[PDB]
Amino acid sequence: MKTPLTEAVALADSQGRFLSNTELQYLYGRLRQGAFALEAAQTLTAKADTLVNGAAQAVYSKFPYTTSTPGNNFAADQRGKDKCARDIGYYLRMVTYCLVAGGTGPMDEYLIAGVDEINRTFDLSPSWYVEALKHIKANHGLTGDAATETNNYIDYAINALS
Amino acid sequence: MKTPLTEAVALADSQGRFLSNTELQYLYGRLRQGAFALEAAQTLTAKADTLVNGAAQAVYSKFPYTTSTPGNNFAADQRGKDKCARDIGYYLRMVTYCLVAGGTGPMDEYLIAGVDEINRTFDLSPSWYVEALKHIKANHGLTGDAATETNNYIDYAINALS
Amino acid sequence: MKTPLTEAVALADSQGRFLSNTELQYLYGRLRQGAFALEAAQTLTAKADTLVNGAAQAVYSKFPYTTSTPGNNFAADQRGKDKCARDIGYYLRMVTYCLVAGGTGPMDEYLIAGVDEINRTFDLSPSWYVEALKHIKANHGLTGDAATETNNYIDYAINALS
Amino acid sequence: MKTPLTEAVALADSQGRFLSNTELQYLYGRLRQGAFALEAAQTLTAKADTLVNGAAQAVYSKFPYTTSTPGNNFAADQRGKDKCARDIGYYLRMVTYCLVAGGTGPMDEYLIAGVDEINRTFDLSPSWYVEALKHIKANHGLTGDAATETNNYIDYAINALS
Amino acid sequence: MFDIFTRVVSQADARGEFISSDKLEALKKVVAEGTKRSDAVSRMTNNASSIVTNAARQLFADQPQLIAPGGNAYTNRRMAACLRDMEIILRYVTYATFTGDASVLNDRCLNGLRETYVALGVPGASVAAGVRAMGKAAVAIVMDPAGVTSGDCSSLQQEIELYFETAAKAVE
Amino acid sequence: MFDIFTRVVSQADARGEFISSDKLEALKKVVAEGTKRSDAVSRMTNNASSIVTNAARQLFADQPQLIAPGGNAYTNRRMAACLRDMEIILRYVTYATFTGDASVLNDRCLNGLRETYVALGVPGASVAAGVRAMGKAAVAIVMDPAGVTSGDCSSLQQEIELYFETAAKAVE
Amino acid sequence: MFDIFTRVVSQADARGEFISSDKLEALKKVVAEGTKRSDAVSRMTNNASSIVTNAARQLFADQPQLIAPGGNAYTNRRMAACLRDMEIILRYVTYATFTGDASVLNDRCLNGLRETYVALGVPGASVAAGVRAMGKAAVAIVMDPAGVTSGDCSSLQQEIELYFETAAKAVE
Amino acid sequence: MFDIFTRVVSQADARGEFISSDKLEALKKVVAEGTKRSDAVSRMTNNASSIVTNAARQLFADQPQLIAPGGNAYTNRRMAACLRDMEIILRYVTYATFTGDASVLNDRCLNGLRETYVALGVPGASVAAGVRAMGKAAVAIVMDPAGVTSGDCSSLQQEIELYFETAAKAVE
Amino acid sequence: TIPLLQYAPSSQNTRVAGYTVGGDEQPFVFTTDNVISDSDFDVLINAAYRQIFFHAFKCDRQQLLESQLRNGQITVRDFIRGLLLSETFIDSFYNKNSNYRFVEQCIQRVLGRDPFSEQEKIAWSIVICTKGLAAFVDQLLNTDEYMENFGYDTVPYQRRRSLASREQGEIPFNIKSPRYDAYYRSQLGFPQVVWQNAVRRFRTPDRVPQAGDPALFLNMARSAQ
Ligand SMILES: CCC1=C(C)/C(=C/C2=NC(=C\c3[nH]c(/C=C4\NC(=O)[C@H](C)[C@H]4CC)c(C)c3CCC(=O)O)/C(CCC(=O)O)=C2C)NC1=O
Ligand SMILES: CCC1=C(C)/C(=C/C2=NC(=C\c3[nH]c(/C=C4\NC(=O)[C@H](C)[C@H]4CC)c(C)c3CCC(=O)O)/C(CCC(=O)O)=C2C)NC1=O
Ligand SMILES: CCC1=C(C)/C(=C/C2=NC(=C\c3[nH]c(/C=C4\NC(=O)[C@H](C)[C@H]4CC)c(C)c3CCC(=O)O)/C(CCC(=O)O)=C2C)NC1=O
Ligand SMILES: CCC1=C(C)/C(=C/C2=NC(=C\c3[nH]c(/C=C4\NC(=O)[C@H](C)[C@H]4CC)c(C)c3CCC(=O)O)/C(CCC(=O)O)=C2C)NC1=O
Ligand SMILES: CCC1=C(C)/C(=C/C2=NC(=C\c3[nH]c(/C=C4\NC(=O)[C@H](C)[C@H]4CC)c(C)c3CCC(=O)O)/C(CCC(=O)O)=C2C)NC1=O
Ligand SMILES: CCC1=C(C)/C(=C/C2=NC(=C\c3[nH]c(/C=C4\NC(=O)[C@H](C)[C@H]4CC)c(C)c3CCC(=O)O)/C(CCC(=O)O)=C2C)NC1=O
Ligand SMILES: CCC1=C(C)/C(=C/C2=NC(=C\c3[nH]c(/C=C4\NC(=O)[C@H](C)[C@H]4CC)c(C)c3CCC(=O)O)/C(CCC(=O)O)=C2C)NC1=O
Ligand SMILES: CCC1=C(C)/C(=C/C2=NC(=C\c3[nH]c(/C=C4\NC(=O)[C@H](C)[C@H]4CC)c(C)c3CCC(=O)O)/C(CCC(=O)O)=C2C)NC1=O
Ligand SMILES: CCC1=C(C)/C(=C/C2=NC(=C\c3[nH]c(/C=C4\NC(=O)[C@H](C)[C@H]4CC)c(C)c3CCC(=O)O)/C(CCC(=O)O)=C2C)NC1=O
Ligand SMILES: CCC1=C(C)/C(=C/C2=NC(=C\c3[nH]c(/C=C4\NC(=O)[C@H](C)[C@H]4CC)c(C)c3CCC(=O)O)/C(CCC(=O)O)=C2C)NC1=O
Ligand SMILES: CCC1=C(C)/C(=C/C2=NC(=C\c3[nH]c(/C=C4\NC(=O)[C@H](C)[C@H]4CC)c(C)c3CCC(=O)O)/C(CCC(=O)O)=C2C)NC1=O
Repeated sequence: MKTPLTEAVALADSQGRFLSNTELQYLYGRLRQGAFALEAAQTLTAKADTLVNGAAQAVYSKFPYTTSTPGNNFAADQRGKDKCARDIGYYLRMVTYCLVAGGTGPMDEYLIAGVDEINRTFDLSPSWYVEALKHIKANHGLTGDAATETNNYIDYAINALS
Repeated sequence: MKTPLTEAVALADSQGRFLSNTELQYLYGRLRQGAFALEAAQTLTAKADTLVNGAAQAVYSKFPYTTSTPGNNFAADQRGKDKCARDIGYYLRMVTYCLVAGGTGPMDEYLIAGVDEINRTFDLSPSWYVEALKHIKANHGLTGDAATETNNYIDYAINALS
Repeated sequence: MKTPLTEAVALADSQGRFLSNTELQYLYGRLRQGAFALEAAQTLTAKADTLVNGAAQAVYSKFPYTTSTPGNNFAADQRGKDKCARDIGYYLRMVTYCLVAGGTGPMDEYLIAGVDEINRTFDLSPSWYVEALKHIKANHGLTGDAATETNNYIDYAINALS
Repeated sequence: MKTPLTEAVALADSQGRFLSNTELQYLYGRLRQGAFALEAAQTLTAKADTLVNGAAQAVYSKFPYTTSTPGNNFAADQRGKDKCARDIGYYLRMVTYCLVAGGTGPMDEYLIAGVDEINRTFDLSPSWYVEALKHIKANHGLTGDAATETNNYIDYAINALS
Repeated sequence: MFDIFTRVVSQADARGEFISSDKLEALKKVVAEGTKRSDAVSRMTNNASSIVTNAARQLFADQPQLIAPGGNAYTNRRMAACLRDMEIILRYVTYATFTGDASVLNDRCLNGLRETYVALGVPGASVAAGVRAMGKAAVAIVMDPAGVTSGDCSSLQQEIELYFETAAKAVE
Repeated sequence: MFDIFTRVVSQADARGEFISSDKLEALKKVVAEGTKRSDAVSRMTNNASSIVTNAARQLFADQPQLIAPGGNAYTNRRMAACLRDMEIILRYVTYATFTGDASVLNDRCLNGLRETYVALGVPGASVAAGVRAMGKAAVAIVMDPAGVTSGDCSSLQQEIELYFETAAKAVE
Repeated sequence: MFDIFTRVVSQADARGEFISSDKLEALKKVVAEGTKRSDAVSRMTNNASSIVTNAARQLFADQPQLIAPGGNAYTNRRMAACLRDMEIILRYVTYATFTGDASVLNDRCLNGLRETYVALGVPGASVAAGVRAMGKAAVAIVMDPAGVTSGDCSSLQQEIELYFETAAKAVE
Repeated sequence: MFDIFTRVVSQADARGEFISSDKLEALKKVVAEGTKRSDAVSRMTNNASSIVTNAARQLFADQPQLIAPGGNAYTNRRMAACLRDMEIILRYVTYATFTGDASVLNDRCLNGLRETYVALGVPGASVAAGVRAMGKAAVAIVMDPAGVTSGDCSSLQQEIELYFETAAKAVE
Repeated sequence: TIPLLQYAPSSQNTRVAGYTVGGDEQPFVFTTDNVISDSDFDVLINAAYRQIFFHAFKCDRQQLLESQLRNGQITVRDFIRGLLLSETFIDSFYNKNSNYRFVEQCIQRVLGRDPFSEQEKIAWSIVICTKGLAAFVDQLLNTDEYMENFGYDTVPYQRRRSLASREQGEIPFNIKSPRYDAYYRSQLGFPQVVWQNAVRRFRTPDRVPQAGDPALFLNMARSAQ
């Protein structure tokens, strides 16, 4: 739960102090952010389906042993590729939620806290989702300020995975 | 030590993470603040001497028993009024520092933390500094956005005193 | 630092009481262990060089994209395969140390505590060392009780990696 | 509750790990112990009644002021000697339980934790039970391995009492 | 602890698809009215002390028992603690209209407060009257415009009346 | 926290005389079968991870809600915590068959677990199905012989089925 | 823990009069260049992981002892801890250029670090070489103008070289 | 905290190759003599209380100041604390001969003990005489053979004399 | 300012003396001064994590406190303070629970005992909202009960949970108090029914074959020649 407003409330709350001018600035600085952020969330919602299909294409082209070698984790048959579409769709949707909230807290809460044990026990190499997020950040084609926000955004995703 | 930048650093340190997207907005929102704030600090520096003299005039006119009754706390003689000029000059200077820093932390650190025991042991009624800050916030005559922020800033001063 | 003797000392220290009758048995039970364990450590020292070479053969035959795809982590050129010989030799040597000490503490201290971040940041898929330890536990050919102790042994290695 | 198995479980629970080679070593070392221990418990059960009667004889012969001086604690009349038969029978039975469990935990739980206040408030000099356990450890006549356990065993009893 | 942005996020996640366009018109107009919202909060905040003393002064004029001996707020630290509680309820309702959601209010302060006031012996209806009068002064302090740009501050007057009402009804 | 040796001890102490001969035949054959018992435990904990993932993979194939959004094990840390719970239940049932008594199992992990899963909102019947499938794989891993002398472990197959059953019925 | 705004504040307070006009031109141009400053920080922390692995991979190519047995970073947790330390030094130098002052860097991480590395037995010159190479890559991530509006950034490259240099010289 | 098995492990790791054959003959004969070692420890802790009172009774016969008024061990809790310290030193030397290494002894109890006894005002030479007499009685519980198999314990009587000597010289 | 309410203590296994002896039900005690090897730091750090966060994952672990404690400048009491004021504890425990349940959980995890009464959690719930979580944790650590039972250099534990010659002593408090309650799982809305009973397939009901049925001899005719 990291949005700038809840962190201002937590600071005032932890401190026990009443709301102040310092907290107030965040709200109209969340204007510099949000005035492009909601636009970028809508255009990502439009771009979404071709983004997951291209990311699945890039992951399969980078690592052919996934589509070749038979296994539960590997996408040899149909149902593995269905799991891949589910996983990359989850990643893109958490990027959209992270973009709308303004902070990494939805993404940090819904993805990052358990990804190390899941990648350890279920044999999911994180470099696959590295490929997927790099293909998304190359393919999304955001313009101006919104695009810059995503890079800081999607790089945080790769840094949590790597 | 409350400025928005040090609170962003404190949040990232307590959470042990690199500055995220939310922190970045913080400083360009400190642009919404600072682009008038430094102007208002300069014009307060110009207004300063007539502000303290008028505030001393208002405090003496509101409470004539200070200038009448002989005592150490009361400004009966010259040296008491010199202490009053010192105290209101300290208040105005902390307002200017609080305006330049962007948060209440200089004012909260240099004034607020000990004011209750000083007003208790030294017999300084805080309604005197209420009069002084109300006269300052009426007399400073700031224009547009700078004035409202200062008014909010001076209300925090009165709320700490009351 | 998990050997049965140091854990007996740690239990007696935490309770603040000198070794009881139960503590004494511990070491003559370390006889049921050690009377084969030192033999098995010697025969592993003899088997060692062909074990690492066969494990490198099995890892390269299981995953051909390592020897094919150019990368820093992958063993495309000579120096990558030299790093592989180093890594599997380290694994086999920690198995030998774990066998001589009697508990997992040398292996748990020298390998297990940092393997998750190293596999995360350096892109070393742990299923490679799964292949390596499975090939070692198939190829070592230990006799009787010594073989079973190692198996519980090498399964703990795979369970720490998976 | 000190048996070697429950201490192995307690160690594995406090560390949060699963069992190792050590657990197997611990219990097959409980074979070095138990293969004589259950025999010695049976032969103590056979020896028991003459052991308590001889221990009462030795305590009365060592300290004649117990059988002479009238008091509640002293065994002047019949009911005091009945209390003595009860107390030494309790001591011998805790020795048998301590022998069957494998560790001092039954004896340490059922006797040792309150013996200092009972000997303080009820005026029971512990040198009486020193005499009783020394007479038992001289009279039990267990050959070989059983004797070592008793000395290790019965000496722990005297060390808790002294 | 929920912003209305992450209210839309969590509801769309429990749904499990992207945020729809109708919610995006609503969130855009939330962004266009959040200006009003945030500093409506701070306007409510500045005289917060005078609001608290005026509501307590009115309450102890209405119920003379609470300053009578034997009353609940009679001795000096109990009276100071009652002022502390009224300040806390005002501060949390201020947080709630800053978040734009009553989730912080119902989540942080109101929930066990009902049981606390019953187990202490504290009257609840007196607190309800206090928070209601405090809310009236709160909007009016935030509603009347003195030296402020004319704006649509009426939207807040609605929601802050809702927040004070939830506070008073959850105290009971 | 009770070994079966100190089960006999505590029962004979609550009786208050020495351990009888019939209990000593029973304890001697316990000593002759504890060999089977202890390392039955360790071969159960040999493939404990693969057992845990196979039981969870079967469970989320049987109940597609728990990986569907809105389900109990949907988000990533809740799914990881569910894997943690299944590992914990397997580890404690492993401790219980090492002690030879279900007292460690009912004493250490099962008792408040029923109330914990009800108060969290966690389904209990899903856990019951998971521990049952996990127990089937557990005996068969131990039961199947790879590089081990043939022996009668029927009691072990027996008692570990009892322990997994007590775990699943106490979860409910 | 000092922002450059409160550096000017604390210096003017130790002086004891108002902030002069020359410091206000300087602070205004600080405000006009802080745009560059803040997100210079975030593009430095964009590739922070790849920067850390590249600097460590170069360091262990330059000094083959540290991955040789008997070296300081040889075993697996010591190597992971060294990666942790290099990440920490990069993160704190990132904080320092976000505050605009080296006070957070010298205050939070560098000061006892010299004594810590001496008392552990850790080489200091190896860390100095690592932070120097890391700083070169750090500005160049920052100095490069691709995919972004191009404006003079000769000040940030300057100050971040100063911050990395203070880090490496204070490690020693 | 070091077993002699992990002494060989840590020394071979700081070397960085496998354990040599000569160390394996040594460790095999360690395994053949550890039988003697472990229960040598427990027969030392058999009469540990009577050893402690006999050494203290001899010490206060040799130095009549310590039970004279004004002495260090004069009042009742100081005398009880001195008995506690002598029991602790015997127990840790017992741990050290159970581990087979003096690392637990020098690591757990001896190191700050010198400074503690100097800063308290406690005499150190009196403790040295106490641990020396205690060690003589300690081996002889072990050294004399009664109703048991004869053996070459000269090596071992050996090591416990070394451990008591390190204790007394590190107290000083 | 305003002092605490005076709440009378209630009877429990802690304020009583107890004649403790070395057994396993006694928690293994982890102390900074005697762990001095690098692995035993890992066991101590894992144990403190098991108490404060209940098996913290790698996301929850704080690198700075663990690093600084392995060097040894940090005291484990200050390490526990840093854990309680760390954001993963605040997020998991202070956010989701109310003030009263938070004080219940925090007293159980710092002091190692259940609070005496509900009025004690009520009396301690003033200070956290008025003075912050930092002042609450600081005032909790400064109390003499935490110091006499654990001290500077001891990871806390559940104190005297289990009495002698008991099968069970008490719930371990890691099982008893999780981070959610009923109130906040109601907000997350978790009991969505599994609904795998009585689906009522509409296909025609199977009828057991009557005596003399042709099918009865179907299964043997399939096996026959
Ligand atoms: C909301 C955040 C979220 C994440 C990150 C997530 C990861 C996740 N991926 C899973 C499976 C999977 N994910 C993949 C995807 C891949 N594996 C590969 O080898 C491909 C390269 C890659 C395709 C890009 C596959 C194949 C599985 C199947 C595992 C199995 O069937 O046992 C599972 C097991 C659940 C199941 O059985 O359906 C989880 C929890 N789940 C989540 O809910
Ligand atoms: C930087 C923040 C700061 C504050 C707030 C501050 C208050 C402050 N005011 C003081 C005195 C004073 N302040 C006053 C001023 C007044 N009293 C009245 O009755 C008038 C109504 C009012 C004039 C507005 C007077 C008369 C004293 C003299 C006390 C004495 O001489 O004993 C003193 C005693 C120090 C001294 O002896 O000079 C302190 C510490 N000092 C600080 O450094
Ligand atoms: C004592 C315990 C211990 C472990 C576990 C360990 C792992 C370890 N393996 C490493 C590298 C490596 N390990 C491998 C080995 C492999 N990678 C593959 O793709 C192959 C499938 C596999 C061969 C089996 C390779 C290729 C590297 C090179 C990484 C690089 O050059 O950047 C490194 C980086 C150190 C260096 O740069 O030399 C560490 C720390 N080191 C240790 O000291
Ligand atoms: C802690 C390290 C350790 C291990 C692992 C260990 C195992 C172990 N299992 C044994 C026997 C055995 N183990 C089994 C186990 C089984 N047979 C089956 O067919 C079943 C499926 C399965 C049980 C589920 C059997 C049947 C025997 C026969 C001998 C005996 O009763 O001990 C023995 C007897 C002595 C020997 O084999 O040399 C050993 C050593 N001993 C040790 O010291
Ligand atoms: C299971 C472990 C256990 C121990 C150790 C134990 C000691 C114990 N011995 C007691 C009494 C006694 N024990 C003795 C025995 C002796 N006193 C002497 O002077 C003789 C030398 C010695 C005979 C060997 C006597 C005479 C009493 C009687 C006290 C009385 O009647 O007030 C009592 C008082 C209970 C009662 O009134 O019957 C306790 C609790 N009880 C236990 O349940
Ligand atoms: C974060 C939300 C939160 C709330 C709301 C809260 C309330 C709260 N109110 C309390 C007392 C009190 N509450 C009142 C209330 C009043 N006086 C009256 O007569 C009226 C009926 C009412 C004023 C509205 C009084 C008099 C006390 C003091 C009773 C006492 O302390 O003995 C106490 C006992 C501690 C103390 O202050 O001595 C708590 C914990 N605590 C919290 O943490
Ligand atoms: C923290 C420093 C700060 C302040 C003070 C601030 C106030 C502020 N109030 C605004 C608007 C406004 N403010 C009001 C307020 C009201 N109108 C009424 O008639 C009511 C009586 C009253 C509320 C009770 C209104 C109606 C608007 C219209 C524009 C909007 O919705 O924001 C805006 C919109 C942008 C602009 O005016 O340039 C600003 C800047 N912004 C800041 O950055
Ligand atoms: C020593 C014994 C012991 C047990 C058993 C135990 C259970 C336990 N399970 C929990 C959560 C959980 N338990 C599950 C369970 C499952 N997921 C499903 O969908 C299935 C119905 C079921 C798998 C069988 C889930 C999803 C959570 C996470 C809920 C949450 O944390 O929000 C929590 C809350 C803390 C957390 O992990 O976040 C505890 C304390 N704790 C203990 O100390
Ligand atoms: C906030 C600032 C801060 C810093 C900087 C810090 C450093 C720090 N580095 C440490 C270890 C370490 N530091 C290194 C360093 C390196 N490896 C090499 O070979 C090179 C010479 C160098 C890489 C630059 C190594 C190998 C260790 C592990 C030594 C050990 O833990 O045994 C430790 C001991 C704890 C541990 O990680 O095991 C601390 C406290 N702690 C802090 O709190
Ligand atoms: C946190 C999300 C975020 C980002 C990323 C951001 C970046 C950002 N960089 C800007 C400007 C700029 N950024 C640069 C940066 C550079 N030019 C060079 O040639 C150098 C190599 C390089 C520095 C090393 C320059 C030169 C400008 C010119 C305008 C200005 O001074 O701000 C501006 C001014 C407003 C605009 O471009 O619309 C934005 C928005 N703003 C945001 O809100
Ligand atoms: C924990 C319970 C336990 C004990 C007590 C124990 C002792 C023990 N000491 C033994 C041997 C022995 N013990 C000694 C000891 C000595 N001889 C001397 O003359 C010296 C003075 C003295 C050493 C200071 C010797 C010489 C042997 C010969 C056999 C061997 O080397 O083990 C053996 C060999 C097997 C047997 O005797 O049946 C046993 C059992 N075993 C156990 O399971």
